[PDB]
Amino acid sequence: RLRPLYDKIVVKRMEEQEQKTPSGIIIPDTAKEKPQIGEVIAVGDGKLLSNGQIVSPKVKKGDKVVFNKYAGTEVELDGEKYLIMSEDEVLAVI
Amino acid sequence: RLRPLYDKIVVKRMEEQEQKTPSGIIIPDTAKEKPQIGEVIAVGDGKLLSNGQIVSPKVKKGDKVVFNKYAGTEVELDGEKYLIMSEDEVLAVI
Amino acid sequence: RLRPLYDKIVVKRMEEQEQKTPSGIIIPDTAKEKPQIGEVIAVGDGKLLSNGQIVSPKVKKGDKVVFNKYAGTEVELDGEKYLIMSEDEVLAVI
Amino acid sequence: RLRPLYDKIVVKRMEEQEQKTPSGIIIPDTAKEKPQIGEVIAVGDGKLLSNGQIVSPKVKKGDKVVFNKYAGTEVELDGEKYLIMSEDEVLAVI
Amino acid sequence: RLRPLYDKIVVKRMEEQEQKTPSGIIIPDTAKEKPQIGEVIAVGDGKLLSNGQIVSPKVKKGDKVVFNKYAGTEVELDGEKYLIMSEDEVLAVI
Amino acid sequence: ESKSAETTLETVQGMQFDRGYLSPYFVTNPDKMEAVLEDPFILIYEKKISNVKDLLPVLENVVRAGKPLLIIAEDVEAEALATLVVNHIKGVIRACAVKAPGFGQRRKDYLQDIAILTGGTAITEELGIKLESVTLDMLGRADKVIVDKDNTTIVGGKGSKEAIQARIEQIKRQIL
Amino acid sequence: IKGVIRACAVKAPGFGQRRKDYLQDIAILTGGTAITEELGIKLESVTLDMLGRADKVIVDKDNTTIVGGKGSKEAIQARIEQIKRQIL
Repeated sequence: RLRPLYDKIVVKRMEEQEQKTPSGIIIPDTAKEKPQIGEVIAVGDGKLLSNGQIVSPKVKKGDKVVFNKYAGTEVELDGEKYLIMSEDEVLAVI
Repeated sequence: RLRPLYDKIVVKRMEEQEQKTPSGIIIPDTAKEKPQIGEVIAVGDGKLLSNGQIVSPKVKKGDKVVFNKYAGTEVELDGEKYLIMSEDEVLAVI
Repeated sequence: RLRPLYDKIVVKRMEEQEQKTPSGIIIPDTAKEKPQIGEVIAVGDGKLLSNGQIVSPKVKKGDKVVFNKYAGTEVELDGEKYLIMSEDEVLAVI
Repeated sequence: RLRPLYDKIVVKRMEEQEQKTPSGIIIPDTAKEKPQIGEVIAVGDGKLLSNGQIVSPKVKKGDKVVFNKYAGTEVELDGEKYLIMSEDEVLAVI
Repeated sequence: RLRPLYDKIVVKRMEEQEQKTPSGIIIPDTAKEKPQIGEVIAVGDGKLLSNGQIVSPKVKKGDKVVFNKYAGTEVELDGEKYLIMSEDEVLAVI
Repeated sequence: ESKSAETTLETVQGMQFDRGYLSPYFVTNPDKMEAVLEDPFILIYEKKISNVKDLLPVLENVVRAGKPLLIIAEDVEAEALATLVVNHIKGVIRACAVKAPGFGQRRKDYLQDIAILTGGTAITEELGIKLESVTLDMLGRADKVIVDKDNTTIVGGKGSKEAIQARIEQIKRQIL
Repeated sequence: IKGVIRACAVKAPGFGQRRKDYLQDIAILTGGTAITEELGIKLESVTLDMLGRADKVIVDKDNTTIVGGKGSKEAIQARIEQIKRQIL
């Protein structure tokens, strides 16, 4: 949908809703915490360099990505919520 | 499991449980402190440079690493706790 | 044992214990201050450069080093205390 | 004695003791201020560059140097006081 | 007297003394403000670069320079007051 | 005044004060709520002990000695108390902790008189000795000590004989 | 509420020093441990072994009572002797 510039990557959060432990214990949403993982929808051109070269981004399309809890800015378009973030705050994939 | 990006490194902590001195004195968990050492789980591609070159990471797989006490960020996946940190926060190996 | 990475240097402090002036005046430990000098234990590969080169470290093995009072971080292993510090905060040798 | 690394400069301060004006007025040591000038004792290899080149230091041995009032750190060795500072804090010579 | 290093410039202030408007209105010294202009006394070698090159300084001897109000550091020698600064704090000349 | 109708005589011997029983786990005689230590070491120290790192070295030396240790100070607080009781519960060491007697200037007056007949040192603030710098030599030696809710008493000590009459001699002259 | 577990929570009796006095007497006849602050055991470090066992407990607006417990018999006789000796 939206087109990032340079090193911006767009992440769709998890929306796991009900939280439960592997033992079956259910945690209320008040005690829940915002998910640190998400799904990539769009990737930009890539990180620009001081010499003018642009390196291809490491992340690809459709791979689940785990990120920093504070990372990302919320953007609303067409009734859908998307989380935008740059590469430096991207932690890992899968 | 998780795939690090660039200089991100996965560290599994010590879990030394009871702490005792060489003379046999037992320290309770309240007086204990967070361990500064850990076990490397996975390593990323490496540190990127301003010229686009990526240098191979110094740390390898399976080596125990001692890091800064405040360094690292906690990540939870499939019921297992992992500590992620970049190379600049890595202090020493073995 | 401890293996530094890049520009990390292991320093063993003085432990001078009893402090006395050349005139013979003895200073109690409560009036003392932590020593600013130490003994180098191990040295890493060297300072990494922006072009990917690694310059050989200036400090060697067995030389006494004087450093900043606030510099260094304490690490405990095998029952021994070692002071780790990078080159930029290393002041002088001998 | 001490051997500086890179851009470290050893400065021996003035110790001017009594303070007097050219007109003969004597200022008590309470009203005095820390001297901003000193004598260079030893000079390091020189400033390191991003490309690995080391430039020769501008200051030499035995030249009187004026520095910033807050610049320098005190180091004590064999009963003698020495003021260490880097080149960027050095103001002028003679 | 001074021998500035690299990008240091010695400036002699205005000391315009009595301040008056073109209309003849006289302003007392309490309402006065420190002069922002000065006279260049000595100039160093020039701004050092990251590649080791030293560029010739823009200011010359005897050039009347206007500078920032907060810029400058005081140095006292042989009963004469001299103001020093670097090139980046120099605003304009004539 | 007695709490009953009978008149009784109670006699105690030794240097005893009105502190003791910091934690309920410092018990060696469950039949009487009395903590009795055989050949115990005592620690005279004039400030609070809360830091674990400064607390560790003294037991590191005392575990090597193997003799019981008993603490006299303003307070053994939180973590320092926590490691002391847990170590005692495990049975590796035999330890107890009591408050030092007195208030205000009575701290210096009483602790010095406690240390003189035990053969040790007061380790006062003026001596400028940290907790980690202590060892067996400056810790005094005693034969028996009894600790309960209110009463803590010592039977004897390693204090030199000529020192205690001198303290006795110093006091009667101090009466005037 | 979800029905996975059955649980309840009550306040500890007493005020000031009475908490230490009462919880120890509550723990002694239940066969468990008081898990006091002095023991230096964190909440995450607890397990089933130090948790006491009871037969029945009834909880209402004001009254909470326990029928029995796993406490050792010789311990309470020591406590009653201690209290009787503590009467003076």
